[PDB]
Amino acid sequence: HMNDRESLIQALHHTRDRVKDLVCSLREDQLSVPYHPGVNPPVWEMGHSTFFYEVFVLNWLDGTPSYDPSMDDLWDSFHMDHEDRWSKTLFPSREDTLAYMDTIIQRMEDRIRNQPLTDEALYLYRYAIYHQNMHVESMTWCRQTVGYPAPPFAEPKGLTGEGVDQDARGDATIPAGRYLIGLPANRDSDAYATEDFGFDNEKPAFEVDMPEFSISRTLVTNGEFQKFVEEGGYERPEFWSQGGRKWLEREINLNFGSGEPPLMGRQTHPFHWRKRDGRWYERVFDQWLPLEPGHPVKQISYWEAEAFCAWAGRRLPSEYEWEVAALANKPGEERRRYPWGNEMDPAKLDMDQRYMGRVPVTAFPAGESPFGCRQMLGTVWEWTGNQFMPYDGFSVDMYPFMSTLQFATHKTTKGGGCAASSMLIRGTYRQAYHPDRCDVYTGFRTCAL
Ligand SMILES: N[C@@H](Cc1c[nH]c[nH+]1)C(=O)O
Ligand SMILES: [Fe+3]
Ligand code: NA
Repeated sequence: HMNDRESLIQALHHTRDRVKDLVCSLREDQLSVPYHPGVNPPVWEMGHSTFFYEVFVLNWLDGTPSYDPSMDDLWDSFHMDHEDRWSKTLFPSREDTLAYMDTIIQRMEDRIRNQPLTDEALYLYRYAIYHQNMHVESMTWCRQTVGYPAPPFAEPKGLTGEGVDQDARGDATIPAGRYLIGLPANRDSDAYATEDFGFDNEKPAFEVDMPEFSISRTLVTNGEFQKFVEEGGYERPEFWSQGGRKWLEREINLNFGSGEPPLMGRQTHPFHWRKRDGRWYERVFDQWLPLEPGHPVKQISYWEAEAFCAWAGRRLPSEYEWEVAALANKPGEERRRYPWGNEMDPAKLDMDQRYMGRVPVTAFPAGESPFGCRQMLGTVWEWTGNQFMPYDGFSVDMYPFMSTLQFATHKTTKGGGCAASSMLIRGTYRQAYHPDRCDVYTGFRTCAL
């Protein structure tokens, strides 16, 4: 699991190598990426994700000073502003920043090893490693947005071998009743650092009288979404909401990521789609691969999903509806953090930056939920209808900006993404994304009206 020095130390090394492979694989000319509201300079993410260790572990527990105190405000995500991260005068070189990382990674490992494994240190150990892995995803989707080559550790072609399409397709009517949502608060549990670990957005736990509903056991596929495109949905202003219709009227460079000159216009299909000689294609980092039909529709907005749900007479689930259909945890019963149980097998889901969402929607049957819903935890951040809002009883974490900057404006997505790492995923997990975003690995399944 994640209660072992070994597991932590292995996770720390896996993460550092992920970051290292992400930044060294780039050419010096590529380290300064094209500006985009959702991307960040990769060397900065390496430094920033390393500073978190110094702040919320090394200095937090031992008072250890910073490696270079001069950068203690330039690595901070709250203090530093997005546009000023593309400086090349304020920030050290990829070579010097790599040393900074490797030094702090060693300091981290040394403390994990040569200092007591208090529940406090464990909670902080995991929080920090996870935060770096949250940036492994950011750096990975930066490459997709700016059109850089795929990360070395990735297999973006996807599960081509297990290309399949079982009869699992269908909605699962879920039994009504009282279900348990979320994780216990850290003060109310002596396992806050172990079996009850979660971020502030997942706490405090609560119960819900849930009416029965039917949710598709399968994610919406490229082919299913194709019909909505072919039927002119993006031009039918009826299936789109007020914000959806405003999002439809945006004028954006539809050629961002493509090495082709800027082309300003309105979106008529998923941003990363393009029809070539009648065949639908999809940009996969530096290549335009054919859009396989049984693969999930990915990198689409909440409005694109909203419109599809209306055009299909279906609905988006709520995040509570989602969690009960994923873990089916009921108050007083034994609970599970994963739809398959409480032990994590990286093989039961498309995560850890590998198949990159190009998996048959009806794959990973071992990660099936109690209700038969497949590929819930992972593949693509599934849009929900609820707005990211604090659970009643919210308490900020030691990192108080984990959720407080993304309330109301953002929508709750659940599950996990091809670019997100498996050590941090949980059914209770909540990831906020702005509903206008098409740069993140988002998808959706549909409920029944
Ligand atoms: N809530 C923050 C958490 C985070 C910090 N760094 C990366 N991610 C976010 O989703 O962006
Ligand atoms: Fe961060
Ligand atoms: Na998912």
